[PDB]
Amino acid sequence: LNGNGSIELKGTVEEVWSKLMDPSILSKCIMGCKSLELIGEDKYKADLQIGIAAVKGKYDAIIEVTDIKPPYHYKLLVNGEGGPGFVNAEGVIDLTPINDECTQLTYTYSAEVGGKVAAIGQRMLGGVAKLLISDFFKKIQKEIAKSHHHHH
Repeated sequence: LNGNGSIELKGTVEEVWSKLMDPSILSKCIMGCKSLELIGEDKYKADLQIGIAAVKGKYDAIIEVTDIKPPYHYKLLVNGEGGPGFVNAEGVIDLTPINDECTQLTYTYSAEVGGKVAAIGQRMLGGVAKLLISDFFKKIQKEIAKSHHHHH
């Protein structure tokens, strides 16, 4: 599973970077996320209860933020595992100012998915990942507000 995409967001690069680096805000914007516990340097443990039928399940995920270059670039390493199977993933995120008021976020990711859940299909795969990414960027846009091309 490989994808990339981008989102235009309402806020400056700095406005976006401070949401993306705030673990209380992330916990709230990751779907199914009950808690994000710091367990290391730029390393969290997420307790995920995911209700989406096609992938429904409880998963534990290790999420490491690396290559951190504020306020415009980072990498993510994700190791998630549960009853329905497992996910090893890396992604890269870049923030680009498109003007004074507006930021373009792009990303690239790469995921090995295993277990019974792997069988559902690449395309469907696919759609769940786009759904998780869109829903995350949706809630981030909301928390920013207070203060989407996806290719598979």
